[PDB]
Amino acid sequence: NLWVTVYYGVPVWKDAETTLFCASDAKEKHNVWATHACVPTDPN
Amino acid sequence: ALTQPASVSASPGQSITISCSGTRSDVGGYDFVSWYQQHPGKVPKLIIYEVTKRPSGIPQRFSGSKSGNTASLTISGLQADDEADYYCCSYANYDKLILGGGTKLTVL
Amino acid sequence: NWRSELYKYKVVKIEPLGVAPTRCKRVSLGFLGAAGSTMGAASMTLTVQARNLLSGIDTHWGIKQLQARVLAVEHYLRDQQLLGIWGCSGKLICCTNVPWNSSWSNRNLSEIWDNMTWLQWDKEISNYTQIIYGLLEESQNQQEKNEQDLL
Amino acid sequence: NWRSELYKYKVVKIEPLGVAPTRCKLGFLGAAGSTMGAASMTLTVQARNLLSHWGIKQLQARVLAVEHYLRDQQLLGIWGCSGKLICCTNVPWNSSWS
Amino acid sequence: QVQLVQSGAEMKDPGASVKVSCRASGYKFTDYYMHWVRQAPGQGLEWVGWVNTNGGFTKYGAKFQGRVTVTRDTSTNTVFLELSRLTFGDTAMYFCARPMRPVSHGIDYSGLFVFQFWGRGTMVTV
Ligand SMILES: *[C@@H]1O[C@H](CO)[C@@H](O)[C@H](O)[C@H]1NC(C)=O
Ligand SMILES: *[C@@H]1O[C@H](CO)[C@@H](O)[C@H](O)[C@H]1NC(C)=O
Ligand SMILES: *[C@@H]1O[C@H](CO)[C@@H](O)[C@H](O)[C@H]1NC(C)=O
Ligand SMILES: *[C@@H]1O[C@H](CO)[C@@H](O)[C@H](O)[C@H]1NC(C)=O
Ligand SMILES: *[C@@H]1O[C@H](CO)[C@@H](O)[C@H](O)[C@H]1NC(C)=O
Repeated sequence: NLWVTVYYGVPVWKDAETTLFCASDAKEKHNVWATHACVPTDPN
Repeated sequence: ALTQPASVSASPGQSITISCSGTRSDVGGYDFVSWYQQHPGKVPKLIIYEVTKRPSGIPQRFSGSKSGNTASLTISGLQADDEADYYCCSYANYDKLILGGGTKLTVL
Repeated sequence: NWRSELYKYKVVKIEPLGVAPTRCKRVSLGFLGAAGSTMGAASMTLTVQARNLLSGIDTHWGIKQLQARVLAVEHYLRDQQLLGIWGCSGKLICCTNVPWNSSWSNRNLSEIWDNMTWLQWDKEISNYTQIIYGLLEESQNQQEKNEQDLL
Repeated sequence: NWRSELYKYKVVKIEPLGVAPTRCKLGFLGAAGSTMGAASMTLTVQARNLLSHWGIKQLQARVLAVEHYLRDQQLLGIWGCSGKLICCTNVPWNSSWS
Repeated sequence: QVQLVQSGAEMKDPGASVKVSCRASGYKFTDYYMHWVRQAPGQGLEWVGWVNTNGGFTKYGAKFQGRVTVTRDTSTNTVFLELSRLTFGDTAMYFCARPMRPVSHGIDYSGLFVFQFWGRGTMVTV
């Protein structure tokens, strides 16, 4: 009667730790907490 | 909830469109968009479903269309029998169904 | 000092591969939307959830960017590989040949799709997901592919 | 001192792709010692194990695993066998091949 | 052949509750959801909700959450819309409707959002 259906893209999550990266607004290359090598953020 | 023109009009035999404007999550992201006709004092009937499909019993003069976040109903060849309140319907973003405010169509 | 800024935020891993009983026999707006909505309604948003899982919605920062990109690729490919070995490589809604075992969940089917959310479903099926995947892989997909190759 | 402990361990690269003649047009590596055909009913157990002192070395290992997986998937796609596990390619066997 | 028969019009003072029935025949009751919509006089048509008769599970419009309870009786093939905490803005013709197709759970909901067969409707006056 009932069969397994696989759904890719289900809005499911589990609590997890992950490596996070940085993003910045525009770019001071000498800042301690350097924002160079960060990806620009979305304009919005 | 759903934005729809309050009224449209044209002379007999002309082709008009009734617009329907929702957001990306209601109309743009789903093709489950339909149109209904309420003649004054009458039970609502289905005009269009799934943007382009028609049910049996409705003539081909009613042609639905969708682009971007905007849907429309094109009525080519207005008759006096079509003077009715036209409504837009679509799936809401989640678990909900939204309707337009109703378009009063008149034939000049 | 950082907790006072990060108090609003929780990091979660997305589990885009779900299994559920059905009647089959074989932009980033709304990315995680329907997460709090019931199943079914949350099955109509699969296209947007499946997208943006590859790209998203100073040595130290560069290595963290590299770890983040490698990890994102690793998880994307683990999920696409699971779809491949299940015979679901590009269907997004993939109906299969595994019968549903009432020992996994017996909720009259309507409760799963009309009342239950995908998060509640995942919490209830977490003890069986590995069995379901095992039957999708070891039984129906390799048997189906062998049968299709018995020309 | 380490050889005396590693004497029974060997590192091998898994090659999930292979070819065999056909008439057409055990959690991990189990049934490797079984004959073919019987070992074709335990193909997804090996596939599921793909993509499973210095962070750079760990990243190189993970990128290498990803590259090997994707090279095998590229071989399947480029042959028209993407996502099939068992795929008949219509290329005749040349007889000299064993 | 779809027959949807609704109860007669009811007059209710503000704050009262009303139960509007919709009995149906011509199709298998458990294969189709029952929808309710509200047509207020002088203005547009608002959606009220739907009920999955094969399990009795419901959805409501955001405007109607916490005020409206929809239930169903599978022995008499009758769906009941219970409207609580009625106000003057709730005066309207309430229609029940049958969707175009049976819902294929988890696979195809395209037929749930199209109202193919409509009842006559009944007035609720406040
Ligand atoms: C269903 O699950 C039970 C317990 O896991 C198992 O014994 C049984 O074999 C399963 N049924 C089928 C048809 O595979
Ligand atoms: C649906 O789920 C909610 C979760 O809070 C529960 O309270 C409700 O009773 C469930 N519905 C039915 C009809 O049991
Ligand atoms: C899964 O198994 C664990 C074993 O400790 C048990 O506590 C938990 O309740 C089980 N979960 C479900 C959903 O059956
Ligand atoms: C090993 O060989 C024996 C020979 O009788 C056979 O029965 C057995 O199944 C073989 N093992 C595997 C894993 O195929
Ligand atoms: C085997 O391949 C060679 C080319 O490498 C070809 O000349 C020969 O005819 C092939 N043999 C058969 C039996 O097809």
